[PDB]
Amino acid sequence: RCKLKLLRMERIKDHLLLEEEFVSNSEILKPFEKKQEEEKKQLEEIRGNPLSIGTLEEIIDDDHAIVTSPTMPDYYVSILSFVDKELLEPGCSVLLHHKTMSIVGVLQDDADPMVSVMKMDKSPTESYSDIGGLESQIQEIKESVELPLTHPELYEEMGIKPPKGVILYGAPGTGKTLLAKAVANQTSATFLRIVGSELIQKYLGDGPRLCRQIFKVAGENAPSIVFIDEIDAIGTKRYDSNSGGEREIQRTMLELLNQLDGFDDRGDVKVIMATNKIETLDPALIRPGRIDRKILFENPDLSTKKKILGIHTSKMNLSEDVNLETLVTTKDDLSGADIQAMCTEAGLLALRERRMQVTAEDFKQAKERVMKNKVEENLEGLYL
Amino acid sequence: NDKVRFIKDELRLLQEPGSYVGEVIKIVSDKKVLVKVQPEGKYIVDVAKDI
Amino acid sequence: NALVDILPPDSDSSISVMGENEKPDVTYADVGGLDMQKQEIREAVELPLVQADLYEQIGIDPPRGVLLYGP
Amino acid sequence: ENDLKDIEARIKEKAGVKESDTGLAPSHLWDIMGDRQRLGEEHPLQVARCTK
Ligand SMILES: Nc1ncnc2c1ncn2[C@@H]1O[C@H](COP(=O)(O)OP(=O)(O)OP(=O)(O)O)[C@@H](O)[C@H]1O
Ligand SMILES: [Mg+2]
Repeated sequence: RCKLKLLRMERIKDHLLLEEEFVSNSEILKPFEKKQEEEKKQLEEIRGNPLSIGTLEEIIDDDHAIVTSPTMPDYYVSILSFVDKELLEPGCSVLLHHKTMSIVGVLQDDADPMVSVMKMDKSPTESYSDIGGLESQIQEIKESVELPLTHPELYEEMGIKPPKGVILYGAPGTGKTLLAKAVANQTSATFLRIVGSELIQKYLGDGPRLCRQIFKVAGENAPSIVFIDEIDAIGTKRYDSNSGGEREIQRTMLELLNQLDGFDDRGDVKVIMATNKIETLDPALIRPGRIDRKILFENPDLSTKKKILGIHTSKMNLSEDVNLETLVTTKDDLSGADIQAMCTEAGLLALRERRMQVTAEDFKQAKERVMKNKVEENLEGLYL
Repeated sequence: NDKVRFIKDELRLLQEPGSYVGEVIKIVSDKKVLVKVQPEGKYIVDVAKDI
Repeated sequence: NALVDILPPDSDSSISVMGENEKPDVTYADVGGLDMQKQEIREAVELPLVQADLYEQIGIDPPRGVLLYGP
Repeated sequence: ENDLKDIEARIKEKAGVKESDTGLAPSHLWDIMGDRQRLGEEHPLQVARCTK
């Protein structure tokens, strides 16, 4: 509340920015200057009308190339060479001239149905310390992932290699999956996120080819963070056994070794791995000396769940009947996804009565339904 | 007259060289558009006044 | 490259009919048993050919496609 | 809050999306050798391969 002041100031400068841009473009982006008028005369002399697309197979070092078009016919093209002969390379999409096919130019920036999967389709709306609690070992993920980007200064004093990589593990409900997306908010480095059940395919050999791509994209952004969600899902998952099986699993692990480091010597990629099965992996990635600090997380204890529950109930309309500390008291060393689930079910009981105030009864009755899921997910009930 | 003369101008339309349905991948602010013709490939080509 | 005429449906066939220019070769007498299934194949084929409207008057959903399966 | 959401899209739309194209400042004349590659046949070649 009274976050008004922010919204006004940001909005007002945006209004002026829209104004300035519109007016700047029209009639005072002068097409009447001689540096614009004389430049386009002799540019279009070789630049089309239709500019037949090619795909660049290889160049020859005489100012030539051999293109294969997507349409069909290959062509032995020259190069107009005001696009700087040494600036293009195989895999690029090229502009050819429609009288005789010469490389007028080169398009840069592409997209594929294979980097569609990687790229983000959201920007997180829950930022840091919505994972609050269990914050006593968040210091080995904010001093090897965030910091060398934030200060290269402190790693200049020591010199040698900076920290690369973390692996997060513990029981589920320690917030790993959102933690990865929250340290990304702070650094402002290109955050790719790829699920590990999409590094398992129902076809063979094309798995390693998908995984090889992922880090080449990332090093192209000079800073990126790659989160592999569930990298224990490439060592338990398979489709059919004649294009999956042991072999498909086996190869992708080996591939990811070269990608994490190997020979390539690519740009800076910070890596975040969340896992909880850390024995289905090669003993060539879970050694220290690649993924530097390994972080253990334990179920939140009595005092920690006090930290967790103030995160979730600030969005709620608390009554004075509500006692937060007795909600904490009963449970004994249990998950923090449970606390998130009880608050969701508390607003569902509040909606069942139809009231947008959340009352104490709704939390305290929803607690028992949550506890019925631990005491009859094992039908033994009280241990036998 | 209306009936006999619609035929002659209509000859032009019938004797046209090709049509070819495309789709815009993307514009460029160089006042050309990247268009993928659907039976054929991609051409970057200049626009008319309507659009 | 313009539309200069139209063509009837009948013409421009993949192949001409075999059922009012030829006559199927196997009769229903050369089928032995599967009598339970024979009550069904005359439900599936024969009744929508002579008249679709029998179904309509009841108001029961027609059968559409015929699937034959088996080893 | 909703006015902010609306104006970001507006700024983006008016700036426009464009396709980056490479250049070279030491080429201010390129139709001293561009014109030779252009307009007649000297030729860009249908690539083939000897089979026998
Ligand atoms: N210890 C915690 N404190 C606060 N919120 C938590 C905690 N653990 C989980 N959550 C919440 O639970 C939701 C999902 O958790 P997330 O997917 O980030 O965790 P995870 O540890 O990878 O595994 P899981 O999803 O199985 O719990 C989010 O709303 C997140 O904020
Ligand atoms: Mg999880």
